[PDB]
Amino acid sequence: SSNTNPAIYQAISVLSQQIHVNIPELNTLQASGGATDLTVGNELDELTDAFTLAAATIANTAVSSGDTTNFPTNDDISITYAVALQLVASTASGLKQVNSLTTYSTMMSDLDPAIAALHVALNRTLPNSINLVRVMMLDAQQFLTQAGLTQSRASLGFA
Ligand SMILES: [Ca+2]
Repeated sequence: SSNTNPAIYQAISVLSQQIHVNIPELNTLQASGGATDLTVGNELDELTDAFTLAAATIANTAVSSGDTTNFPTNDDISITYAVALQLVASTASGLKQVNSLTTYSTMMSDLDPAIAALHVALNRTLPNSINLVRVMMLDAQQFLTQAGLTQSRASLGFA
């Protein structure tokens, strides 16, 4: 009924900032041979927490009438989120091949409902904002499938 895009963008921005910390750390861990159940798990725990917090913040935000002209627009929110989710998806998929891990499926099963809760909260609080996210994920949704992030992928709209 009023515009709550600024509050929605703030939550997505906080989430993206966290993602831009944990994903580069996971990339360096994997490239350097330091990726273990413990070091990967610590990064994925922070990521899962960040998605849970973003979903709760947006769920508690009033439904937005939206804004298509002034920053942050509906598209600014969808694009900022989509770029962060592509980062998460490609790294989550690429970690499956780390032989040291014995907890991969578990880490992803904890992450998946947190991401999906974000998608549901975002698409309900800013109606249909997930649509452009899905478009930007048209190829990267393959990473979600390989990672077993099936609720994440379905809640974007993929069949
Ligand atoms: Ca798996």
